[PDB]
Amino acid sequence: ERYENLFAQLNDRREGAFVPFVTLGDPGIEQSLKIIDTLIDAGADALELGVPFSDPLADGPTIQNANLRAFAAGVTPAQCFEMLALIREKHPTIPIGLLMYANLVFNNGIDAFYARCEQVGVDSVLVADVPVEESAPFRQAALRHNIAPIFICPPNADDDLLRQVASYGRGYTYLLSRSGVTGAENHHLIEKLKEYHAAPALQGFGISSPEQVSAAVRAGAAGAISGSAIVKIIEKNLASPKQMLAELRSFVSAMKAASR
Amino acid sequence: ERYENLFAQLNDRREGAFVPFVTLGDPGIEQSLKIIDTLIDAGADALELGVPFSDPLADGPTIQNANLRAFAAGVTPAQCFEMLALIREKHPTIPIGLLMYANLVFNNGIDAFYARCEQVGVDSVLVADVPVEESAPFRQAALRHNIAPIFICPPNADDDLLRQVASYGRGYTYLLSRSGVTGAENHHLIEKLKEYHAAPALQGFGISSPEQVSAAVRAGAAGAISGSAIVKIIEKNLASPKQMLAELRSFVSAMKAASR
Amino acid sequence: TTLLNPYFGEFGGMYVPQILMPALNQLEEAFVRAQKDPEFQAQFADLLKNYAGRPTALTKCQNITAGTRTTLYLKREDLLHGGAHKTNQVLGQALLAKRMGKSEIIAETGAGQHGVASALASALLGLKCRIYMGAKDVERQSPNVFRMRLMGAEVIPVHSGSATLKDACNEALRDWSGSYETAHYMLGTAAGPHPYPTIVREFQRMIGEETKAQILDKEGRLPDAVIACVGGGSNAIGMFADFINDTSVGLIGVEPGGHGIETGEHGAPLKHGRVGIYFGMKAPMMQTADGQIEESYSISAGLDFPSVGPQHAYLNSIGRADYVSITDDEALEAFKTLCRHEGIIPALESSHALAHALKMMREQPEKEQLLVVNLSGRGDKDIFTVHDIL
Amino acid sequence: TTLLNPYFGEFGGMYVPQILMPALNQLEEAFVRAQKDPEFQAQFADLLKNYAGRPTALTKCQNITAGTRTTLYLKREDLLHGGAHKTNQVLGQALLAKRMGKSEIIAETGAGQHGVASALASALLGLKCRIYMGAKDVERQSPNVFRMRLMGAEVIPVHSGSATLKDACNEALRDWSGSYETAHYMLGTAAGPHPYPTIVREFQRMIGEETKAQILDKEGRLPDAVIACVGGGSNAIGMFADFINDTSVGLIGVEPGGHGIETGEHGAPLKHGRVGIYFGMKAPMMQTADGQIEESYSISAGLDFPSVGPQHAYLNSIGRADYVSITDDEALEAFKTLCRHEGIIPALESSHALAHALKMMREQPEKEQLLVVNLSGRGDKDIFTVHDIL
Ligand SMILES: O=P(O)(O)OCCCc1c[nH]c2ccc(F)cc12
Ligand SMILES: O=P(O)(O)OCCCc1c[nH]c2ccc(F)cc12
Ligand SMILES: *Cc1c(COP(=O)(O)O)cnc(C)c1O
Ligand SMILES: *Cc1c(COP(=O)(O)O)cnc(C)c1O
Ligand code: NA
Ligand code: NA
Repeated sequence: ERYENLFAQLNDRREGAFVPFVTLGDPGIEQSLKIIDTLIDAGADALELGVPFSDPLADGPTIQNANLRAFAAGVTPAQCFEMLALIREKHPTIPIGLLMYANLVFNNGIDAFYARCEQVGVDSVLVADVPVEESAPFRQAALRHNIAPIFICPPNADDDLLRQVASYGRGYTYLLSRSGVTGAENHHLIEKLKEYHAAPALQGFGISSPEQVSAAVRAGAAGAISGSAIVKIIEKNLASPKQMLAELRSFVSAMKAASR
Repeated sequence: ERYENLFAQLNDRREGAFVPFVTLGDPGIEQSLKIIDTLIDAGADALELGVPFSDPLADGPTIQNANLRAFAAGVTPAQCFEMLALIREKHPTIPIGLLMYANLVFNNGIDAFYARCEQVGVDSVLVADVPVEESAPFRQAALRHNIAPIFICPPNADDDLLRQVASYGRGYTYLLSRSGVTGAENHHLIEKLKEYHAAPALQGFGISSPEQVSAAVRAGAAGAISGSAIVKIIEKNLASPKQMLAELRSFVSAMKAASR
Repeated sequence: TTLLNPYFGEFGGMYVPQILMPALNQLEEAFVRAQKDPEFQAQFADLLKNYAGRPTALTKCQNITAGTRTTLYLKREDLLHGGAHKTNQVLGQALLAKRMGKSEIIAETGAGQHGVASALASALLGLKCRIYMGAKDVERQSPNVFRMRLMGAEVIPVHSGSATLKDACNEALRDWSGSYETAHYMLGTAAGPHPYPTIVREFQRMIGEETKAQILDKEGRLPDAVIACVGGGSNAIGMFADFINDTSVGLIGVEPGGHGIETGEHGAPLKHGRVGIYFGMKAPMMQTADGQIEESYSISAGLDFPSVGPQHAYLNSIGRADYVSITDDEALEAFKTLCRHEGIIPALESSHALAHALKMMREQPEKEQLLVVNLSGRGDKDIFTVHDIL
Repeated sequence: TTLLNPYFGEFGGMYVPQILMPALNQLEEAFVRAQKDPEFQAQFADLLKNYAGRPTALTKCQNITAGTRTTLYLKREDLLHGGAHKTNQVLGQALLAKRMGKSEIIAETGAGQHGVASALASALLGLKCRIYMGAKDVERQSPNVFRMRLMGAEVIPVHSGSATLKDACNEALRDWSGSYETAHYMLGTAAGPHPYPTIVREFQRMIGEETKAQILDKEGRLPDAVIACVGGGSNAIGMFADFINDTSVGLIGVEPGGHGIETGEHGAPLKHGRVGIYFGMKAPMMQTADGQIEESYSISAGLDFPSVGPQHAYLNSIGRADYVSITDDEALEAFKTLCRHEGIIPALESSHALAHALKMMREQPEKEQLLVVNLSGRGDKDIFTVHDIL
């Protein structure tokens, strides 16, 4: 719904979507909420939010540290859902996607996690360590609660995977620009995904420069996701909240500008 | 010769022989020579002298320490033979027996060791780690140089050994009062030895009290050898040479007195 | 789809980022063909025999059981090259790696034994070895680290998270997700995503096959029970495998109880943890009420895996195998007792298994029972540890 | 008189205080009958097989000899329970002790390995173990001491003399001269008074018998040469024994050259010492010009015996066997090379033997030769030593 709407609008304005990713609670609750409000104000079209997990095995150093900072702040999944509600209360239309690790979703029951996402206003959920082969229980629970189950299309994707990602996914398709893990300092698919009517593709991993966003949209992607590049600005300005928000505004506006 | 004479005399005076044992060079050359002169003056009938060896495996702690003190003094086998000559020059009739370990005798040639003993005036040689079974080369060399080869008669001695010790030995027969090693704080044979015409028996090991000497002679032995008991007096008076000689005189005279 | 079932009942699976599935599928396929390849088996058996020292002996304890009706045998994996059972499987995974054309090896290690085994197999077979180890463990396992380096392996400390084994497991997967093309991930236990649980078991299965033939030869009958400690589950499943269909044979797994189950400071996720999804599998594990993964605690560093192999969780659920725990103190006492009465220094890990056999014997001395304990390793490595405690 | 010849040519004998001869004669007699006793052999072989881990493997090195025409095999005594070849003989001497009705065991040890082996055999067979160790060694061998204690053995420091192995050998003989009635002296090498040189060889002889059958099986022919380090001579003679009559097989013994022969700081009495009489035997040894016995020096603590077995001095004199030396640095390099290319950590003692094989290969790379090195032990114990040096 929110993704459909966002994508319809962006298409009319002939522009791509810029989606920043940050870890909920980094460096703290109050500052995280401020960081998020600044990202939206600065031009973000949607948000990709991570819930601090103890063993983020699909994450590079930058984001591994973000989780640590979050834990150091006493941040828990329960507190995240509290933040999630406050964010939705402030911004009714921005799509909100969660980047999760399987255990946090499985913990208190799969269906119960999605029910909570729904009541909080979350739009999509990407479970990093759940491949399409093991997704049945997860996507069904997501569908039952009107949450879009997001799937990753890796570069080494064969046709069969392509078809599955296209029919199982919703909201958007996460397109991996490379193998490896998340890290800022690190087309055939796009066409096939379109052919199979996959949800709009959002490219992620390594997107840190404005020209990368332009190129992604030019390649056929509906937008780009950028995480480590954003999180790095947070860690580098820990001692000064003010400069952190200022630099965040600047980077985000420059990145969104490039989406047009 | 010297043993024959000593034993003939002692027999006429109806008394047993008291033989002290000390390590040559303990605690030093000058003091050792003084100690020896005091032992003779005090009543010793003969001397049993040890040459400092690195691995005295038939010796208990007391004498092990005597060897260490000797080495600490820079005492060598060559220096011992020098002392041996000076001692003989001063006391022409006292029998002198050496307590040796095999390597020191074998070192520069077996025959050469006995030739040196002969020219220095030594009377007998007891090689602690050479049993009668391995003594051929040693006793023959001893005989060729008029040195008496001394053999040990242990308590667990069977008849065959008895016969060998009787025919191979000369000067005196070393009679072991017990098994184990040398240490101050630790008859059928005598008769059999006499039966086989063995050289006069001298009992050794543990003899530290005057009554032990009386009992040895009473048992049929021609005398007793005492080492650790004498050496202990040396180590206990290291800091005072004067008291060392005084105490040595007293102990020795008391021990010889008991031989009558 | 896969060629083999990735699940043992409800436990198991392949919960890894999508990017790694093809690596997993390639591995399962290579394994299935190797398993049917006579040339591969001959090669594996050759190395096990002439390089590792198989078959290991089955020692009857004659002093320890005096006064009871218990006959105790010890399967001597402590006599295996490397001093532990880990050697069997790394040699097989290394041959698998070559079969796939892989030239590099990635490995995770806690106490360091898997690291050492991975390093020695790599050096022998000409593979480049990369080893991940939690910074805290690197610090406490200085000897094993030098051993790994001495064998030409690269040891990379992991300062993220708790900086222990689980964090090293994370880094290895991270590394692999980007290098699977030239490198093979040599997982250290019978856990993780399919087909590792299956592969590691099949490459450790000779322990149980040898034991069976050896006991049949010496006692003319199958044991009443075979006992093994369970850190991640490889030595245990290696021992169990060949006896699973012999229903008369009891299968007993012993998890570390640390300072005591009730203290919360243990490493017994199978019986005192909760099912979760981590390290590419659905299995019971040490985790908070929130779902955050926690460390396993034990006097023996080699039983530090915060979860357990899926086939064990499964065997337990259907009642084919029983799992118990043994505290530090009980393992210590068993360690001392074996040194003193049999002249064998056991690994503190294996001592957990021994301690339970001792308990079965002592609690019912007149019960006639034929027991086999899997002595997974030797304890030279534990000498100082047991020293200080004592 | 004795039943067996106490001499190998001019070397050997029984140069002990008269009080010990009956003990020696009793031992020779017990040995001669045990040797003919089928029940004794069955028992010995049983323990070697089911408790110690025999037969040990014969590993072909496939990386180390690349580029040359040398085929190198390693006899894996490092895989023997205890981590060294010493275990074979102490198990036999322990059975001998029981056969004589003896209930106590006396042992001397330098590096501590013989102490540990004596302790483990005693614990297993229910004998009380008394171990003499030079105070200096006790201090430098803390781990082995705890191991001995852990196994119930009494460890008595020897502060006399140099406070090293030779002094411990003295104390053991002193003790024995007074307790031979209830105790048996478990000498640690193929040296000392007859019949120890003969007994220890016969109880280590399976090393060479296994090798021969194993090489014949794998190569269809006898080796060109078998190589072994020589501290006192047991692992070496154990390897040589069965090949002595196969004149086509070279027998090579390697003594430690320490910092270099010319430096005087070595442990090669056989080729650079002088015949003397000590430790109950006539053999070459480290002694001053005065005849005082000196210590042997080497980077490897286990090659500290200041003399050598008489059968070796004899084999050398008649030219049946050749003896060479290897310096600390050469042993070190061989140690590193084996870890890195074969994944085997060798004892620094055995590395002397390996280093010579490496030299034979490297000096004449096109020479076709089939070599066997006796890997007498594993080097886990040497890890820190090689660490610091490096
Ligand atoms: O800009 P970068 O490279 O930090 O990408 C971050 C993309 C969002 C992101 C954060 N954590 C992840 C874990 C798995 C995954 F598939 C995607 C992500
Ligand atoms: O008093 P005691 O116990 O010290 O005995 C000394 C006897 C002389 C003596 C000194 N060292 C020896 C080594 C062997 C041996 F047969 C005798 C002796
Ligand atoms: C590695 C190890 C274990 C634990 O691993 P499992 O996978 O549980 O077998 C147990 N014992 C020893 C000696 C080990 O080295
Ligand atoms: C004891 C030992 C040696 C030395 O003894 P020998 O009697 O010379 O065999 C050599 N290698 C190892 C590993 C040892 O433990
Ligand atoms: Na576990
Ligand atoms: Na030597």
